[PDB]
Amino acid sequence: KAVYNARHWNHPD
Amino acid sequence: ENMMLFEVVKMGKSAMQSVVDDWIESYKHDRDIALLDLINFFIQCSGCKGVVTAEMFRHMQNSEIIRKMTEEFDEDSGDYPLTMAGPQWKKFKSSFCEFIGVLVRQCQYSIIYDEYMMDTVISLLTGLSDSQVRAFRHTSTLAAMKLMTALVNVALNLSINMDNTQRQYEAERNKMANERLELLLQKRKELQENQDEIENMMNAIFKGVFVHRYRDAIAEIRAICIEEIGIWMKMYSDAFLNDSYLKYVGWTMHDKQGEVRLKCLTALQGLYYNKELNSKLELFTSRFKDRIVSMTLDKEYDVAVQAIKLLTLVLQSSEEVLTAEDCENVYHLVYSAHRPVAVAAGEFLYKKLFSGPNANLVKTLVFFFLESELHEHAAYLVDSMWDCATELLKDWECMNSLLLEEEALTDRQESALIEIMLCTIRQAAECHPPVGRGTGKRVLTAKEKKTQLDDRTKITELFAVALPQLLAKYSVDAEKVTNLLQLPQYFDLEIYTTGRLEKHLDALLRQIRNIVEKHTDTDVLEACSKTYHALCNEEFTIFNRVDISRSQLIDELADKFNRLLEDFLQEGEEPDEDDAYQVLSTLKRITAFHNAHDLSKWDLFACNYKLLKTGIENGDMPEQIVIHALQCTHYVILWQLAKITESSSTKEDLLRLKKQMRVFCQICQHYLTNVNTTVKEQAFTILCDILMIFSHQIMSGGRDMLEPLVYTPDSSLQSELLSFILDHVFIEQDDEDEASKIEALHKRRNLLAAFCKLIVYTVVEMNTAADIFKQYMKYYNDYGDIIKETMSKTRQIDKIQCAKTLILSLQQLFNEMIQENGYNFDRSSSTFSGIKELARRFALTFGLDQLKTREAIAMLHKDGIEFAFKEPNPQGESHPPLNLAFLDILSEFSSKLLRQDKRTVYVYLEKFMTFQMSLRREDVWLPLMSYRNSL
Amino acid sequence: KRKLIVDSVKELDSKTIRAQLSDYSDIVTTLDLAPPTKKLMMWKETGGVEKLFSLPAQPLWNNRLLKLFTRCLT
Repeated sequence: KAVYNARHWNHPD
Repeated sequence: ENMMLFEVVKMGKSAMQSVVDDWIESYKHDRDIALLDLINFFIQCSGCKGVVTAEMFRHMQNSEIIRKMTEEFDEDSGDYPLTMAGPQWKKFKSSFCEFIGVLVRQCQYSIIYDEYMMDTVISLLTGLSDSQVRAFRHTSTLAAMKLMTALVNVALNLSINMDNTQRQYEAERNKMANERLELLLQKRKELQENQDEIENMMNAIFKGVFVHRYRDAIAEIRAICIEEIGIWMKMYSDAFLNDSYLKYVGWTMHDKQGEVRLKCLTALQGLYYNKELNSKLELFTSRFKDRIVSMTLDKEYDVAVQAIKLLTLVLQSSEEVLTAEDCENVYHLVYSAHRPVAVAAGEFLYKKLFSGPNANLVKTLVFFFLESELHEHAAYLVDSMWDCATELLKDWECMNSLLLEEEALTDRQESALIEIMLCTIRQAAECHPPVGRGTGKRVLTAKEKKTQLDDRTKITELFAVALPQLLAKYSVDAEKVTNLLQLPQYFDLEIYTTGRLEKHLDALLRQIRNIVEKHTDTDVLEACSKTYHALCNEEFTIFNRVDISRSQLIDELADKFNRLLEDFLQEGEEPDEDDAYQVLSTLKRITAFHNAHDLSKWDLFACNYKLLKTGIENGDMPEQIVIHALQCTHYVILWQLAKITESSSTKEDLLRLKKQMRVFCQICQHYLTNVNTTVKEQAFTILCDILMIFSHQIMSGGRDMLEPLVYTPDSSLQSELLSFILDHVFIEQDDEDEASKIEALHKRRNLLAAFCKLIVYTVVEMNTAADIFKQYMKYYNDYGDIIKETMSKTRQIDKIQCAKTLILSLQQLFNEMIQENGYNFDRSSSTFSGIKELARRFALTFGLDQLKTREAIAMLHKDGIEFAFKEPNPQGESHPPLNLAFLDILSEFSSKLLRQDKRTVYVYLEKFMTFQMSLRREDVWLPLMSYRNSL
Repeated sequence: KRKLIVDSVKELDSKTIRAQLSDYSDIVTTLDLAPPTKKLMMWKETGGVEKLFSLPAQPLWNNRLLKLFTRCLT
């Protein structure tokens, strides 16, 4: 499947 | 120092062939001395500060020499020359390899066969390659693999010389000089002897080193081995491009380290770029095609780039190996976030499907976009192809002709083509990729800037002429106009006059007026308003025509608004829903424009205030009308504030503005408690904006005239804003769907940011931030970045009150715990554990690098102590104080106190601690004892 | 002891290589899509901490107004 990481703010740790 | 050859090859700055020739000269005289110096060269190349002596060379075995060099390595660290960073060591690696290769190739017609040099070197390198010392193994493996590729070059030279000798032998036989034929056969025999010796040496290195070191525990060594086997298959295909040498790459492209999968793919590329069409290669590819296609999604993006490029080379080779499913898997990657992958997939797609004239190419791109159920817009598809199909993408004349002129085109396809064309125009005018694809920011090349200007003028011309036609044709479709109206925002406006194009400007304004008075979709009106803003630039000669059309449209809209409200708000007439829809469409058209335009000359505050106060007093007012009236009054107030700057504004004007804002704030406060969610949200956002604009900072930058306009929120208003945050921003979790949840989360994140802006700019009491800080770990993946920026700015502002608010947050969590569980709660639970973990993360936000921290942390303890001993036990001194457990949290901060401050905190703790407590060391009293031990 | 690096295990055995051939599921992943819709792209642009804390909660399409808000930062 494909996914968009909508939370580009929880990216860090 | 015996570091001669090593030092030369390191920093010699000398052509390796000269040094190799000097060594061969040293050899010709005293072979043993030269070989010993070569050994020591390899040993020193591994960072070994040891030295092999002549006596060793004479009387020692490889194992013993390796053990003694290991013992005498005399290392300062784990580093060795091949793991050192910097250029002065990458050059060392290059020189090392070059030297090995040049040595071999220069000895290839004589010395290589003396049965002395090569056996010695190969034995040493094999030994060092089977050592547990990583420096030795790494170095010796690199050396042996470079040596092997040199041997391969030698064997290829030998094969060529043998073919030529056989040609001469055949020729001389055809002549029949029998003597010369016998001599040619003797030379054939000697050459076969040489071939056999070279094969022996190659087999030796392959069996003793490669088959072991390609599977070395160290991934770097596996990578060395795979790179070099790829080189061998590339340079002597006739000998090394068979399964017996390809199975290794087949197995290793499943390695768990991307460093190695990358080398596998690059070796296979090097075999496919030859375009010599090998059949062994075709069957290997048939066997590992699934694996490669899967590697298009490798966890390392580099590897996926290279896998895509290898599939492109496979297409070039033969378009029969890949199945439809494979190619579609590769196509789907043009919508990937990482650009390198996206452009690799774009090249794949262009070569597979895209190979005037550029007409059906556009139709195929639109069909592809629509077949791709992965992106609703086209920015990223466009950006993926920008490199390989720039011509097709900038052929806007073909696109416009397809849209206008006349199976034909569908409505879906027309919308998709409008979208693709808008994306291409945007990435041509703007010379950067869409967000997430942009590799930082850079200065455009001269060529890039000239192309920017050329494309900008082409666009300006063509679409200054065509956009009225497109608008007219698709005036009734909302998506199409919303997109098309974004085109003028990239024009060079001067061309409207220097190009004698004012007629089309008028046509465009008329089409816009028709779209506005005909539509209600908010996006359509947004595009209309922002485009009108774009065209009304005061530094262009077309300003007055557009200003006239704008003033006429505003005249019409305001007239209709006043006339509609003259009947909508009549105390008698009970408005229907359709009268409300009419009023709402007019209000929407007015608000969209009042945002981006100064309509202060129409004094729309009256109508909007009347609407809002009717909503308040009656409690029945459609949501959309309410929110748009709120927005429009916001814009009126902001625009009046904009016109106050010049001292040419009257005193009564400033008083008018102040009173308007003061009553608008009360109105928004009233709506903040409304039953409708979106109404509360709109009121909250407009309130936060008003409070920031009118904070004391309104007069910061020499804006002293603005002292009377400052507005500070009530305590009631502060608590109401915080309560809205708590009720709307901090909600339950789980452990529509994707779209609804992400929409909601972005809305709520903007709310939280709106309130934290007031906090970090001291528009509200810092203490409120406690209620927010306490929610940092529980809502980390959603709001943690915003909360952390708040903590950082509050610290930089007033670290002391920041620490006080932090301890207030922990105190709120503690009181909440005791409320839900009880004063006899378990300290081993998950709740108390989480609170002390939050306290640990809070403690790590300190540090004595800034001296003030001391006092800060000290306060955090003082207050802390004062809270733990605040409420006593109903039984009395013989039972723990109620909030005593809090001390076990405070200990998480003792790791930040200084030796001097620990004693002062202890004295302040003695102010609250008694002897009877100091002695108590049973279970329930353990938090106090722990907090004491920490100090 | 010595700061010298000495590997105890030098090779991966044959069985682990057969295992690597049998299962690469852990070195592949899902397609990390780029913003699928226009709205989500705008939000990626304007949805960070810096932008959020440097922009008004109610967007202002005219710099003449946005400056009224940005004035009050530091």
